[PDB]
Amino acid sequence: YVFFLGGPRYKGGLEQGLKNLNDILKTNNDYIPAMLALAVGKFIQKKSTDAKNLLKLLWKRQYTTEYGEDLERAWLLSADSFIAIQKYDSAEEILKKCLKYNQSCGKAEEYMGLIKEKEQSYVDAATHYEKAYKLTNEKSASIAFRLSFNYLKAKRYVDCINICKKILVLFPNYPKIEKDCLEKARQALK
Amino acid sequence: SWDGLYLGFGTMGGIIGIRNRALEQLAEIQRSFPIWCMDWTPITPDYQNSVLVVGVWEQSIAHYNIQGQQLGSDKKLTYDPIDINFSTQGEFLLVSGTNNKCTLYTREGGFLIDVATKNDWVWNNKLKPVIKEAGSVAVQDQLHVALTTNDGEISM
Repeated sequence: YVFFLGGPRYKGGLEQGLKNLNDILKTNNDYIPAMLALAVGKFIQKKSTDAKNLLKLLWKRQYTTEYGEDLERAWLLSADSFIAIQKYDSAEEILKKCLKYNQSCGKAEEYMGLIKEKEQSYVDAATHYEKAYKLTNEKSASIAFRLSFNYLKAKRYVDCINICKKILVLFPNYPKIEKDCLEKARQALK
Repeated sequence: SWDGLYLGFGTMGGIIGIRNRALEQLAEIQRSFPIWCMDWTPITPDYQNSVLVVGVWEQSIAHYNIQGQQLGSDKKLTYDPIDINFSTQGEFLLVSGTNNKCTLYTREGGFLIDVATKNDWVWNNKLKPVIKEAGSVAVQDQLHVALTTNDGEISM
C-alpha cells in the first residue's frame, strides 16, 4: 500500500508489490487484503478487465467475521465501478447491501444521495445527503452545496438559507454558492 | 412614527424611505442588503426625539435620524435579525431571528436574557403593552411575550 501510494518516488515499488502480491496469491489465494491490494494496483495500472474480474471473484466469498472491513471496502470499490457507468441498479444493490451491513459509511450514503438526486427523487436524496453531512460533522463543503441545491429545488428555503449561512461562515472563499441559491431562496422567502 | 407625522418603509433591494403624511421623498437611504424589520423609538420625556431602528441582513442594526443621517451606532450581531419590537416607554427591545432564539436587549444594545429557543425560525414576537395610572405605585416586574414559530406554534 505504501509503495502504491508513494507516487513516482521510486517508480519500481508498485511493480515489486505486484510480484509480492502475485507470490502471496500463489501460496495463499483466499487472503482478502491480498486481493484488495492487487485490485487497487490493477486500478493504478490502467487494467480494466483484470480489476473487475478480481472484484467479482472477491464478491463470491461468503462473509467472514474476521475480514469484514476489507470486504466492505472492496464492495464500495465495486459500487464505484458500477456508478462510473450507466449500470445504476447494481450500484444501488451494492449500496443497499453495504447499508445493511453498516450504518456509518460516509461515501456510501453520498453516492446513494447522488443517484437519487440524478433520478429526480429529491426527498430521499435530501435525506441521504443530510445523513451523510451529519456523519462528517460540519466540515465538508461539496455535499453541503449539494444539500443546499436539493433543498432549494424542493421549496424548503429556510433550511437552504441556514445551510448556505453555515457554509459561508465556514469557508468565505465560495462566491459560487452566494449568487446561485442563497439569493434565490432569500427572494423567494417572501 | 409615534408622533403620527412620519412614515418609514424598507425594500429588499436595500432602499429605506422616510416620508411625511403627504407621501413625499423626505429621505432616501441606499444599502446593499435587504430590509426586513423596522421600528420607531417610543416618545419619552427624557428623550423626546424619535429615531428609526432598522435591522439589516448583514448582521447589523442601524439607527437613522429624520434627515437620513446615520447616528453611527451600526451595532453588529451574530445572527441575522428578523423582527424588532420596542416595549412601552422605550425601555426594552425584543429581537428575534436566526439561531431560533428570542432575546431581550436594552435600548443601548446591552444583552440581558434570552426568552425561548423554539428550534425553528420565530417569525413574529410581540410584547404586552402596559397602562400606568396617574401616580400609580407598582414594581411592574412582570413581563409578557408572545412568540410565533415557523412550525406553527403560537406560544406565550
